[PDB]
Amino acid sequence: SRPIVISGPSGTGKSTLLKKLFAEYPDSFGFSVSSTTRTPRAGEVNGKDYNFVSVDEFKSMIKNNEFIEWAQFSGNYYGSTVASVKQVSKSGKTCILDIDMQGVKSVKAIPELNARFLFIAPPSVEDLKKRLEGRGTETEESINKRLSAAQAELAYAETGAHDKVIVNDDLDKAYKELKDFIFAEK
Ligand SMILES: Nc1nc2c(ncn2[C@@H]2O[C@H](COP(=O)(O)O)[C@@H](O)[C@H]2O)c(=O)[nH]1
Repeated sequence: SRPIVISGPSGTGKSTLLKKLFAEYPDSFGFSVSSTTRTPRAGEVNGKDYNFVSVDEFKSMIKNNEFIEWAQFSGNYYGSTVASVKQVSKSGKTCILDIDMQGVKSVKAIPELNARFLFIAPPSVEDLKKRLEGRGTETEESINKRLSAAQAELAYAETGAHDKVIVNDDLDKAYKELKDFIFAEK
């Protein structure tokens, strides 16, 4: 069917929502596997979480027009390829794209994808901050940066860019809303 673009700040539980969806409907949805130049992280699997590629290969991909969209984040490259999206869609599954607000804006200007847009918001920026500080892995400076980005995305969502906004203040309720949205059909 029409692909679904899901976006939202990291720390909102969005990865969990997708995990539940792929378990319950593994034959209905396919995940767009992004290409990235960043270093893999524990548990990540090449070809599943991401297509981890070199900088040379990423530059090559750009030059050969292999992307639907691409961006940099923290000095590394990320992008959605034409290939991954067609192998899934071709496959007969509904393609889900997990990309940031730059990606959303890019796909919006591709009328032919006819994508649907869903944004997963945090219950508040103050709660997002707590979660981020609660993990112990980032600096003061990186959290300020992520909070500014989250604020930007919340502001963009108020222009009505997304088909639906879901506030994830409970995993199972957001999961509900997610299903109601997706299976609305179009
Ligand atoms: N535009 C774009 N953003 C992406 C893509 N893949 C991942 N991102 C994003 O880049 C950020 C960093 O992802 P991480 O490195 O944490 O996996 C997140 O905002 C995430 O949504 C993609 O293919 N395109």
